[PDB]
Amino acid sequence: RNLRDLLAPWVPDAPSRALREMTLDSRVAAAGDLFVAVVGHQADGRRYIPQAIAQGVAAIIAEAKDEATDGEIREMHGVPVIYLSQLNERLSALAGRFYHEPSDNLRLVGVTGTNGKTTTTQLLAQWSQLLGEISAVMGTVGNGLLGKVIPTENTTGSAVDVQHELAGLVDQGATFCAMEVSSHGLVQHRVAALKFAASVFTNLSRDHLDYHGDMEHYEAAKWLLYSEHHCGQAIINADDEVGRRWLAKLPDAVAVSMEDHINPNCHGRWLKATEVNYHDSGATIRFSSSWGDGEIESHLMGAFNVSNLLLALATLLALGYPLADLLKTAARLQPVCGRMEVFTAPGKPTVVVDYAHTPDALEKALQAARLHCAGKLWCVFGCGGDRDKGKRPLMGAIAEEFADVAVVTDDNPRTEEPRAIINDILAGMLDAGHAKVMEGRAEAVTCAVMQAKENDVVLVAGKGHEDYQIVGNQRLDYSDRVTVARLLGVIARSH
Repeated sequence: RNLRDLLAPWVPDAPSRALREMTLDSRVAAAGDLFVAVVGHQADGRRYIPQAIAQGVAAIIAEAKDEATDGEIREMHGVPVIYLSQLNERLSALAGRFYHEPSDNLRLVGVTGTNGKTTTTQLLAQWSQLLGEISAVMGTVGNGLLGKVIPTENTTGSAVDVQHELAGLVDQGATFCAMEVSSHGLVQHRVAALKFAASVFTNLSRDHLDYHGDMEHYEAAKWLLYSEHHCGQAIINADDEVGRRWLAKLPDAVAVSMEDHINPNCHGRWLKATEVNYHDSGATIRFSSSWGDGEIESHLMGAFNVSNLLLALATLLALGYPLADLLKTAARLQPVCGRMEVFTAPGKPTVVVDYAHTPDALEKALQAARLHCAGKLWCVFGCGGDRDKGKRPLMGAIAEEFADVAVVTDDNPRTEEPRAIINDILAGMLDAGHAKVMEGRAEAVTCAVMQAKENDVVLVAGKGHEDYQIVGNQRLDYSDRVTVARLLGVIARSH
């Protein structure tokens, strides 16, 4: 693409220059690329401009703050350097023009909410594909076409990486993409210029207050998706108190409920479960909606997953997919790795690996785990260091109440003292001494799985799909899934 044409809408005087790729990281800016230098939370990208030029980039767009006037054009070692004010907020738009508005060449669905963004986006991608689409996903478990996902460091990529990845998916033939949109991403303008066909809200509970401060600001951040973005059709979980208040602000939204919260007199379009029967790590779901009624045989475990599937269903119906065809393919939907992944082997306890790392998620995971638990329910978990300390006491209280045996261990300690984190969790229990504490996650999982009996169930929560553990500033190789698989000698049957 050409620098001149790229900036025409803001810097009509920009010099002509062919550009290959656009990047915000100098470490991967190759010869002929466009390096974008912004001020971050830890460093100033502009300080890497010398290196980028030494690497042969074709041009540079840099934040103007404290250095130049908006739209100022300079030259360094023959390389054009254009300064723009409030660059972070114009990144998505800039990347969009650069990659020729990718979100217009596939149906893009964004999903936000405290829990379930991954399962919901994966279900949307799977289902849509079974309905004749070539689908892709972007989220915590990775980005790419279904079956060809590349692991990611973030839930929602940078404003430039997102546009670049959508353009890449479009070139590969993708026609549908379900993307996880984090509250962090919304506040930081990561998806500011994307054109969503639909925007789904799963729920809101305690989490990320180390970033947002309090629940009021956390809610305001997610609300940005509906107030400040081209959100398209709104799909809202009406079982959430927050979702109900939001539905009152969005007349054309679709309300989805599992706990009888649909109000046909106030919700224009809706979908609700009328009957749900749980059995072999799956469930039979009877529902009624503005598009018609029906029965769905799901192979996902727990009530939480019934809600995620219902949200995916309402979205596809709202997007015009025929109910008849959605019902015919529902049975082929598959659960996501690291989420209510069930491991079963003869002579051994059933082990469930789940991502639940918030008070609310843990409660729902333990409640679901006990439905198929004839013996005792064990809960092996921990909390992340350098994060919301307030949720620690709440989770300890949840484990102590909903589980028969609570094994408190480490999660991702990062720079905090392992024990210190553990003490905060125990402080929320009515009786700390009743919990089995044991540092060293690998050891803890092993002890629980080995001690638990065949009719018992062990819930290993907090990590899910993660194949690493952060201790200090190092990323160590570790996976709950591999640990469990090796102990039982089998992969997840449910998956």
